[PDB]
Amino acid sequence: TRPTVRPRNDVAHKQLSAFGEYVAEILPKYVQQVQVSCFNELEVCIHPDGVIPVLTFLRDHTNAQFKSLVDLTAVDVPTRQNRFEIVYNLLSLRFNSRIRVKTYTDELTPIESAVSVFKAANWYEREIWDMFGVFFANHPDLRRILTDYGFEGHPFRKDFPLSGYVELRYDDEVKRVVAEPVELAQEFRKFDLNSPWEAFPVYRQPPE
Amino acid sequence: FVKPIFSRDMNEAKRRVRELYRAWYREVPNTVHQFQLDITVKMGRDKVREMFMKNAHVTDPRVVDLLVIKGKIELEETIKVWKQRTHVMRFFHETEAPRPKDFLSKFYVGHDP
Amino acid sequence: GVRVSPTGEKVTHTGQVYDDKDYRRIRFVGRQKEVNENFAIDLIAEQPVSEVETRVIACDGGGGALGHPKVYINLDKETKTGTCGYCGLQFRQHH
Amino acid sequence: KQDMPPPGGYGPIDYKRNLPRR
Amino acid sequence: KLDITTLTGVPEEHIKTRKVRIFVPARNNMQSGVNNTKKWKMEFDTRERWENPLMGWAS
Amino acid sequence: SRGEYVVAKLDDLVNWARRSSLWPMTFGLACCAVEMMHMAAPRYDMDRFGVVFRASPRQSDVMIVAGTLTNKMAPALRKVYDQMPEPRYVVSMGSCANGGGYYHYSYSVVRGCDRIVPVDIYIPGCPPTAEALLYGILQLQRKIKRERRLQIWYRR
Amino acid sequence: ATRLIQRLRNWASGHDLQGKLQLRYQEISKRTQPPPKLPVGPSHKLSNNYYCTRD
Amino acid sequence: LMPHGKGGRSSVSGIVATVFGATGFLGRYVVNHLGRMGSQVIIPYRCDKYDIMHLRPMGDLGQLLFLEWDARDKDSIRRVVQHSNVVINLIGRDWETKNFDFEDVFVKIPQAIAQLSKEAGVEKFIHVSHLNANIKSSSRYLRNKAVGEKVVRDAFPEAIIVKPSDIFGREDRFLNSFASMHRFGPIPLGSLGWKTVKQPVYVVDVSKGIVNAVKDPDANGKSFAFVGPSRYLLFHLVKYIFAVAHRLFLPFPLPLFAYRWVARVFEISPFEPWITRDKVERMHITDMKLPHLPGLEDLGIQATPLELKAIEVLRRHRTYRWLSAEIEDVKPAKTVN
Amino acid sequence: ELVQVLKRGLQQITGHGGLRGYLRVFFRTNDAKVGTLVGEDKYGNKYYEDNKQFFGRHRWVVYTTEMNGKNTFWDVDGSMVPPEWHRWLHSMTDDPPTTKPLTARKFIWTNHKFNVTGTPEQYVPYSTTRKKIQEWIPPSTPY
Amino acid sequence: TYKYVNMQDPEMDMKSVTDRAARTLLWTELFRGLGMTLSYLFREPATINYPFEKGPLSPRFRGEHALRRYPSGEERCIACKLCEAICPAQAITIEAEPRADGSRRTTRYDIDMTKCIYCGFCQEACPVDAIVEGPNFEFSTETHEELLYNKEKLLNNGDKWEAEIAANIQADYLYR
Amino acid sequence: NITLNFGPQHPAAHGVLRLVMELSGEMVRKCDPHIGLLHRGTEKLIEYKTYLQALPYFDRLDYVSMMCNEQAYSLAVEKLLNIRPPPRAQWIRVLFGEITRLLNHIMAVTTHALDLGAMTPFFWLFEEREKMFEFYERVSGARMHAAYIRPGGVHQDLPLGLMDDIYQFSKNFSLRLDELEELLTNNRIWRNRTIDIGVVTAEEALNYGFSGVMLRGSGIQWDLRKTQPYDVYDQVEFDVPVGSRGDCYDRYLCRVEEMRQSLRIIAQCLNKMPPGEIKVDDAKVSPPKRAEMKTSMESLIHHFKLYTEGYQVPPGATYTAIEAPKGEFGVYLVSDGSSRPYRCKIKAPGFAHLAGLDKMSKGHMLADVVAIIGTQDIVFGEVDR
Ligand SMILES: NC(=O)C1=CN([C@@H]2O[C@H](COP(=O)(O)OP(=O)(O)OC[C@H]3O[C@@H](n4cnc5c(N)ncnc54)[C@H](OP(=O)(O)O)[C@@H]3O)[C@@H](O)[C@H]2O)C=CC1
Ligand code: SF4
Ligand code: SF4
Ligand code: SF4
Repeated sequence: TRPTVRPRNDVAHKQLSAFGEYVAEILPKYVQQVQVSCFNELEVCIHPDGVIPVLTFLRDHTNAQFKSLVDLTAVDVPTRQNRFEIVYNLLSLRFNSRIRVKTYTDELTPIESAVSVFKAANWYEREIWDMFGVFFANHPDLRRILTDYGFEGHPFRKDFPLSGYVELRYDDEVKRVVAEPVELAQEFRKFDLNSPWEAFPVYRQPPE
Repeated sequence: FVKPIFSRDMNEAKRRVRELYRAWYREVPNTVHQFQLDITVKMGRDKVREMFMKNAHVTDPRVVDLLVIKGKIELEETIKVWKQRTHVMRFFHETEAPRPKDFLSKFYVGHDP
Repeated sequence: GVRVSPTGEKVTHTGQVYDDKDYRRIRFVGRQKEVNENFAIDLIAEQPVSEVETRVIACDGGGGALGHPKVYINLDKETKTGTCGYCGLQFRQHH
Repeated sequence: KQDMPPPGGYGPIDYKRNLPRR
Repeated sequence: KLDITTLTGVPEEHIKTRKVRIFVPARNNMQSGVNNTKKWKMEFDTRERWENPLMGWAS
Repeated sequence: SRGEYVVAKLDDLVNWARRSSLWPMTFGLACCAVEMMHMAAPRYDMDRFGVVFRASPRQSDVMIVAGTLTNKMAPALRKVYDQMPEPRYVVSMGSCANGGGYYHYSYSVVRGCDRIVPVDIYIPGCPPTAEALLYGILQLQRKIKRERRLQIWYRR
Repeated sequence: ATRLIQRLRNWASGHDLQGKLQLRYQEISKRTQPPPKLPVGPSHKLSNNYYCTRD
Repeated sequence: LMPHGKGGRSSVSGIVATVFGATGFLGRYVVNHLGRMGSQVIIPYRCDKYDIMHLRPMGDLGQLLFLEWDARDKDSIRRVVQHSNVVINLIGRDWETKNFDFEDVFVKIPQAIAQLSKEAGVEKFIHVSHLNANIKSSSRYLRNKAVGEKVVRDAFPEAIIVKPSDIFGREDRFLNSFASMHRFGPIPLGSLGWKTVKQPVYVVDVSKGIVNAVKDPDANGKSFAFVGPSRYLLFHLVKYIFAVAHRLFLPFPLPLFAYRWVARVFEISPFEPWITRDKVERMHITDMKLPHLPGLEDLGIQATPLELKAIEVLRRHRTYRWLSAEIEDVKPAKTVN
Repeated sequence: ELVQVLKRGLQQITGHGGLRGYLRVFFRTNDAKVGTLVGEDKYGNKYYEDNKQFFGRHRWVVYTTEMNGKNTFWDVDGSMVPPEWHRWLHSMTDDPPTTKPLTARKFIWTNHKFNVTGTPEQYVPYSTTRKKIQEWIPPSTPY
Repeated sequence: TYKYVNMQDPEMDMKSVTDRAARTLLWTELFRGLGMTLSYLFREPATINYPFEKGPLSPRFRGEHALRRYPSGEERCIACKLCEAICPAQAITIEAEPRADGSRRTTRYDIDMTKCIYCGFCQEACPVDAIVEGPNFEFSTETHEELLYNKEKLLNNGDKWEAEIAANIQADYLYR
Repeated sequence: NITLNFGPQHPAAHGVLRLVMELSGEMVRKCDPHIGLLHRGTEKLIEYKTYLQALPYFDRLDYVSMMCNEQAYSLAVEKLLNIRPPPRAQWIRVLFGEITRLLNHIMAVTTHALDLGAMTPFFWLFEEREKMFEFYERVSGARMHAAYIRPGGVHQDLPLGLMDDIYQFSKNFSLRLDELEELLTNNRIWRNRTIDIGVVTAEEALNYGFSGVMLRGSGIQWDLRKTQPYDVYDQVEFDVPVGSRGDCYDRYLCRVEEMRQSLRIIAQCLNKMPPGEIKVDDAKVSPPKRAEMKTSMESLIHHFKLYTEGYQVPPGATYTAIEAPKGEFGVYLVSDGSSRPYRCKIKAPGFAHLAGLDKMSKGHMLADVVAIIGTQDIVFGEVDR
């Protein structure tokens, strides 16, 4: 229960918890869950219409100066209609604390841009615009990062093939590089390594 | 129901597209000369008319305005003399073989759907 | 002494040589098709069959942790040799 | 014969720089 | 009908040519585990894959 | 001392002239590159061979590609290949540039570098040991040495 | 490696170089070494090893 | 074998071409078109490995093959054509190589290729002459084609006889030479160009047409004669060539024999001439207007006008003052019809 | 001092190649060391040994000529070395194979053909594992 | 735990001052620093004399693949097809089929060095220790095709190097 | 003004950037850093792979330091599996984490010198980086992209030969840094090129999330070791550089100090490695020795499983920062509990720096800009991905 096991830090869990109810007090209007795992990792909801007003508050001291948007990590789950799950990782430097505060959005919901508030999201912007289509409040430019020029796709939508539909090559008489239909050789020979028989009864969503 | 991107109802959106067409329609020769396209310029304007036709089934103003957002964003890369001649030619797919919509030929080709 | 194809090129140890009709054979022209001289097949039965008066045995492929996992070959039937599932080499119980 | 390589001794090293005026 | 047919980057050809398959995946006959019958999944219909003239690969 | 023979020895002069002093251009796109530096680090040192890291796509002749070749980057590489004067050569390097490498399946990489420029020798490796690279270049020199444009012209 | 050249070299050096050999000579280490045997591992005891605790 | 996959570089087709003349101008194009379809293509070559290196992109791994061979030997030709199902032929040389007399280029070699193709059981041996092939005292090379046309017509009787006229492309000898005259300065022409007329044929069309010709069972002994969209008179044609080259244009008459002498002065070089006594008459010859022979659209491929193709071919010659200039503004050359 | 070094030079002049041989071995291997000790030179590729030289340079080889009944010096390269000695130059093993000759099993190659990308010998990848569907046999009988 | 860099304040003392101005003029230290580069001229150069000399390599070193045999001369491969399940780039392709003798045997083992990342997983993963990441490293080719190895070429590679490979394994095997 | 694309082609561009400038006479106005010329898109490529398969990807992002990347993965995977490694593995991870740090800082130093045209240190020190690649080769069989650090810990035990030569290796190295001490550190030209260039106020740094020496140069003291001694750093002695001016000269001297600092640490890690497994006891995560798998059944069974479907993380999506020498490093896992990740974003420390460069660009002449890329230790591989 020790040589392999990583010890559970109850203390920080206690402090983060208590601060968690503290914040739960402070912004009832958007804050929801106050998740607190044994990893010492706190988490909190925000409604997307509540993106900016919460985040600004975060930067300003209460007992945690949530300075430096370290990340706007993003996840797409097709099942939920609110398929997008934008996440604000954060770190109050003065208090050496860390927190994860996320949201959700639909394909045509103009979620608020923290560009005015953090500016670090001038690109967390355009990536998460481009890879997805998560339209953003008001940004100086929504021009694509990463993906090419005429490129139409939105990879990381967890949709359409990992190769994509596009596969460019130089061509002769046109004297120029041209995009072409894929035609993969050998093909990504995907292995379904999923295991029937649950190893974790403690979890397990009920059949209901 | 859900809150709109920009335009609400088609006319707030329809206003934006025309702004887009001219934004291309004037820009085209500039592109014809910056990249020295061998295409006759009317072909360019025709393609300009065509890409505005592929989006004919659009009916939600959020879809229209999001399409002109992305289309103006493409215009950004165009006007700033970004891209390359090849990228301009990607719209043409001229290297690719023509597709026979006729079913009989589709029979003759391969297994297909 | 690999069996020779009608085209004259040697067949693979997994026999599969191309048809005389086959255009693909053109690839080998100006070049050399390569096939291994040492078929493992002949070398399987080339070896003398080991025999032990006992009963159940344990082959390891020679070399502790330098070969196949330890394996217990049965010799219930003297009518046949006990070929390894790994080494491929036979065993028997002489008496 | 159990073994592996734990340290055999290891003498002093100087991370400190010297820049003589000479 | 909130179509995102254009909002997606997919070629029109792949949206015209085929229907997809919504279903709930079957349990292994060869195995006891019921565990994958749970959770729905959708998969596109398979197409022809000619062999690679070289090396005999899938193409 | 006859007619054809002089053309042969004369050809030897030019192919020797070129193989004896390649000027590969710096262009590494990934961690293949930090082997390439070690090809030119003193322990190995490519320079004895007369070869040198020139800049620019013109004074340089052979184009040693290195590292991953994404969608976006590729046309630039094409153009650069066009940029260099004859007799340009290219040396593929790294499993990625060999044909998309580790990443061969992605919308990202452009698979085989040979899809863009007519690569002349491939160097397997992820990344190749710098010495393997050096050996690949020795192969490029032997490859030039066996080339004989002048002799063909005489009998053309 | 001549000594006068060593003197003049260390002279310009401001440092002994012979005191910290730069080029790696004879000492190195032997390539061919006697077998490792390796640590036995803490939980290879047979008396108890129920997964309920080590997990 | 038979086709599989969507028609592209990785999809297969049963084609097994042996394109002689791949080293030259047209050959890289026809190889590009066979290769684009994913058909495998043999490429026999004699010039050197380096010369065709640029073709390597055109194929996909196994799709291309390279084979050295002597024209002088027959057996090599036998080896290269063995697995061929189709055998396209493009060997030629306008200026006539010294060591290999022009006669062989359109006589002995095409014939050996034809017989061996017959022994090979080639599904479709194919040969490419020209619209100006009917025997003429002018242009021995043009005269020689007629003999090759017949010998090929006999040794392999069901051979197609392609007759393309003045194909123009980026590397075309015919279009470029006219563009190259600015370096010359003055612009001689045999009694100007008013007496003669031409109907030049675009090359990508000729190539794709060769492909679709391979694809058509119906063609066999058919003597195809490719023709351009438009039948421009030669003088107004040069007018257009510099009209797009934007170079200074100073035409003048010159006697055909007198021009022939200067061409003879230029034939002295082992180095390849820009001008030759073949080229003289091969220019001065008019293009025959033939209706009865099969149409270009029989292959389903539309004719592409030179005006839609010229500026890309000639931008390299136009001066920087003009090198970046709009296309529409040159105004098209006058048509005889 | 310096006279000692000049003596080193004369000593490596006369310590190998005598006169006309030294110029040749020097224009072949640009190194000019005394041929200290000797290797097993199976194909004439002598594997000279020494230690005073700094690490990495203490083992070396002179390849001689026509390996595998083909080619020549002025075309020397890698892959010319045999696999045992190939282990020896890389100093994976302090001990030259001389002292510890390897297993010499029946199926391993003996001449060692080295790399051959050009020339008629040339690897060809190809389809393996025969056929698939076996297309139906046409009747030979009329009617 | 932190340390300031620099920050230190120079002396105003006149000796030290005139010394610094003497650096400002007569450059002094440049030459001192300059002198240092001279020290390199007198050191022995570090180049290995490739290819007549070659760089040191550990026995572990990863390189060209090779299938290898039993001491008996049977191939070690049993087509367990887990090495196919591990190759992170999935270069490997295997069709296991029965032997006429009945043993499991690959009919078309193959791997392309174009997609191999030489992580050398498969050297570890194989239960029968079939495939081995051999010593050889120098094998650049004129063409792409020569990279896409059949089982055949790999077997040949196991033929040329088996003495060597088995030797290195003889050196290494305890660690695994 | 004059619009101008720059790299990749410039040696200064490191084959990656295309930061177009709309230059005036030579003073910059517009100066946008385009990226996605290297974007390998590994985020989806991580998703379809067993967690043991993900491991190479991190050698593939930080080209130079390598072991630290993999350690950045082993920490983040062992968290969800709650697994605590045998100590020897951690002493190793620190040992080669620091030797990777030496390689990384030697890289940044000598290349930054190359853009300043110094030439020589390059050749004076790669002679050393081969000396270290000889070591990763001695422990991994690969000169670089060694996979030797693993989620269970480590592939394999250290060969007996190292423990001496490595000491020998660092017996002399301090002098080799002395040779630089006699160059740029004191040299006149060098100060002018870098003094008072790209100075950054503490707040912009805290806004953009600058980290590492890039904070420590401008005086912010934020650190990922002493604040969170996630491994043996808690036992290790060392001391952290902090800059004053925010001068590149400052950041420089810091990196030189960290190099000294690893000279301090690696001494102690050589001084303190326990005997013990370098792997977890569990065969349900850490695979059996070849000697045991080939007799005992269960060892071979789980062997067969980890090499085919692998260990299964309990379901969860998480994020972990890493003390990369270049800054905070991003490990954003999203795991459904299947060995396949559901998603995995990777924040590169250099991403924020490049986001911040244009703020430092405008109002500076082009040489200032060339100075700036070398200011920030940016290997572009990690940044677009
Ligand atoms: N506009 C036009 O050019 C027209 C052309 N044609 C005819 O069609 C054919 C195709 O024209 P095009 O491809 O432009 O001409 P090219 O000269 O470009 O093609 C001929 C190629 O065949 C090679 N070749 C032929 N015979 C030999 C030989 N005996 N030894 C060595 N090499 C040989 C040539 O040299 P190598 O391969 O050795 O480099 C060259 O590469 C020509 O034969 C021409 O008469 C007809 C109408 C119009
Ligand atoms: S080749 Fe393999 S190693 Fe070299 S860069 Fe591309 S991926 Fe990284
Ligand atoms: S190594 Fe031999 S046995 Fe192990 S998987 Fe690859 S092929 Fe099957
Ligand atoms: S070498 Fe590395 S990558 Fe290639 S197969 Fe063996 S393990 Fe997979």
